[PDB]
Amino acid sequence: EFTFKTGATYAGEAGYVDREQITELTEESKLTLNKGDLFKYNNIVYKVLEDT
Amino acid sequence: LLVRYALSANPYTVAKDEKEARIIDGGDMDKMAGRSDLSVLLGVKLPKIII
Repeated sequence: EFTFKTGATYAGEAGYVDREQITELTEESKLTLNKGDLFKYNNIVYKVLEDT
Repeated sequence: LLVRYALSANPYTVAKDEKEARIIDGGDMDKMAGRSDLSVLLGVKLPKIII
């Protein structure tokens, strides 16, 4: 995908192969996240600060 | 290609629930998130753009 379109980052802590292991934000996965563990959407990776 | 930077927060930006301290690490966003003073965010809510 175009670099100037997504706004995501791959060089760095996010990585590319790392994105394989990252949990996918789904309508079911929303009410399971906790502090720490990341989550990606549109290949844009976030990490959760506040629990639930 | 390899590039190295610091990307730290400005001083006077102590993390929440810690406040008084003197070794504040201005790089860990998880502690500094929201606890800044030199930058004020404001989102905007607008109708979508039909594609």
